[PDB]
Amino acid sequence: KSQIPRLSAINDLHKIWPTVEEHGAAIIESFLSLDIVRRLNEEVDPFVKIEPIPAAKTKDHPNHVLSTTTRLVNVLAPISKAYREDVLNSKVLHRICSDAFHVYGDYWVLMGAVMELAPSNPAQPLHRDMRFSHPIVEYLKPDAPATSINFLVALSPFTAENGATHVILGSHKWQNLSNVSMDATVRALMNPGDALLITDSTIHCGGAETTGTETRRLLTITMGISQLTPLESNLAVPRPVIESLTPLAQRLLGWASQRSAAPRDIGLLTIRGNSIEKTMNLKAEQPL
Amino acid sequence: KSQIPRLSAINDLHKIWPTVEEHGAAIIESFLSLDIVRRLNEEVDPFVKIEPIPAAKTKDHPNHVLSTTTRLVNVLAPISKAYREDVLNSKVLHRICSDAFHVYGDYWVLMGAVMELAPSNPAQPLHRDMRFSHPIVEYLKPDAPATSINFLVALSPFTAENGATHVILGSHKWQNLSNVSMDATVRALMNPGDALLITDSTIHCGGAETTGTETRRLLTITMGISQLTPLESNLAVPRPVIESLTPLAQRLLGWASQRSAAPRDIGLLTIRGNSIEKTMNLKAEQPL
Ligand SMILES: COc1ccc(/C=C2/C(=O)Nc3ccccc3C(=O)N2C)cc1
Ligand SMILES: COc1ccc(/C=C2/C(=O)Nc3ccccc3C(=O)N2C)cc1
Ligand SMILES: [Br-]
Ligand SMILES: [Br-]
Ligand SMILES: [Br-]
Ligand SMILES: [Br-]
Ligand SMILES: [K+]
Ligand SMILES: [K+]
Ligand code: NI
Ligand code: NI
Repeated sequence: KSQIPRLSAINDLHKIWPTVEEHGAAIIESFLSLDIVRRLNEEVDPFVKIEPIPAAKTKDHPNHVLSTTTRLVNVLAPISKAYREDVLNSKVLHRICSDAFHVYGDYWVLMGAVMELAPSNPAQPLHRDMRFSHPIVEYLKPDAPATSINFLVALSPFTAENGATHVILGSHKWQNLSNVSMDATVRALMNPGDALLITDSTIHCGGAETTGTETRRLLTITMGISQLTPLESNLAVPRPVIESLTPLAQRLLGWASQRSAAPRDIGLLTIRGNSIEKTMNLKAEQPL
Repeated sequence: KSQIPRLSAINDLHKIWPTVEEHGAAIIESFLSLDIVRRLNEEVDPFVKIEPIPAAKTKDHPNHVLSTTTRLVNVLAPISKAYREDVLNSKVLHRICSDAFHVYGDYWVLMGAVMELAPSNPAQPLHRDMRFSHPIVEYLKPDAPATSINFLVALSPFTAENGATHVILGSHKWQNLSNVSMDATVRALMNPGDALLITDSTIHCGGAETTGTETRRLLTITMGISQLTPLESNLAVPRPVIESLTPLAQRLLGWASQRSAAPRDIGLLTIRGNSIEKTMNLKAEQPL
């Protein structure tokens, strides 16, 4: 059976989205440089260690889906300089998203999260993303263009034995889900910095960690149209850190108004005909 | 032909949404009391007078759709005590919205706006709302439950001669739009405080002002699922005014996390498993 298409971020940039549109998945080799991976890991390290279980009884919005040993850290902008500067302004990411979401309009981050999977983590059941947060997406027409996509960026090696992601190629076009089986999957073997790109309709799952020793880490960036509400909020991110960002990064974090692709678009998150950034006089690229 | 169903807010509360679901429109008599209408008008009065044309070249997000003589004022919470307290906590509104959006989950305000139509304002073309801001909604399946609804509340008399709203009953179920004609419409004749409730699929239009003397005013409250992005932002609303609101009102204005109806919902606008209100220690019902 056919393996997941592997593409260069440097040379095959224009081919990435068309490949995902056709096959439902693609591996972007060296999506992030090893330098960026190093700084990202270093910066988020302590936050994953202090992170409680997904469904901790202390939590207001517990995640009852993730395995108890998994640790997920989101709202990365205040944590990571590498995230807020390098990945939020990624030329590759923005070309792909604009290719993907041009029919709808502006896009933003629905969630940027670092996930660390513990040794012996079981495989996730095969699934499509967004079904625990956006019931609306299930009511979209079969041939509706994807309203969100997910960059699954390896922050440590993804191998068959340590639970590399499974995908079913072509499953993003499936309506009948009777052929859903692990038999139909292929793996996303990836070095740190490589990214598996899927859509919200791609049937997939995290793999089983079978060594009992290896800890697998990833950065999952769900990019979606600005008409859909993010899973995470940046409302509590201090103004100085927000004002250190680029205007593009500010928009991605919901600290700007947004536009649809409607010919006479009237906009989203506006204030009496004016933008958030104009109204609040929000500065950009201010060193903190 | 059949007139728009008229229902009591006091006695027919449970009948309102089922009526709209069947017919695409209903008039809620005395949705707001004359007291509330009086205070709302008094409070927004100066803001509509200073409001520039919809597509003013000074604006960041000009509205090129509205007639040039129309004035629209949104982000009403900081303007109006009556809006932020009485209408945002309306028992009738919240019963209707929970009836309407239970399949999806939480709902919030997509836009609360006062609109003043000038004398001799032409009729709007027949349309469905949301097509200039949320292209996504057009891609929803025909029988998908409505993801937004619009309360068109009369703040002055709605008459046939001064441009009362037109609706086509049953048009919310239409797929073929060849029978779209003013021939098929009925009017929403309303006293101040009455509300015309429609869905995002109800074909309708503002009527022609034919007297050349009367100024018509309305409060349009588009309520929609929390999975859809609002047309307006409350990000710049001062913290003291936000903290004077009820928790329910805070949620409606995007100053709280939100929940979907998914059995193991993971939430919207959360912060590492905790809500906005918990994280920021947001107070409620603090007199200012
Ligand atoms: C144990 O098996 C699983 C675990 C997760 C999902 C799916 C999701 C999801 O739809 N959204 C995302 C997106 C990024 C990161 C996490 C999540 C997440 O939390 N869940 C629940 C399915 C099955
Ligand atoms: C001149 O004819 C028109 C004027 C408006 C619309 C429709 C909308 C709309 O879809 N959303 C709303 C919702 C509330 C209040 C205003 C608006 C609005 O601004 N437009 C553009 C159509 C036709
Ligand atoms: Br997991
Ligand atoms: Br994974
Ligand atoms: Br108008
Ligand atoms: Br109207
Ligand atoms: K699942
Ligand atoms: K129109
Ligand atoms: Ni997944
Ligand atoms: Ni309308």
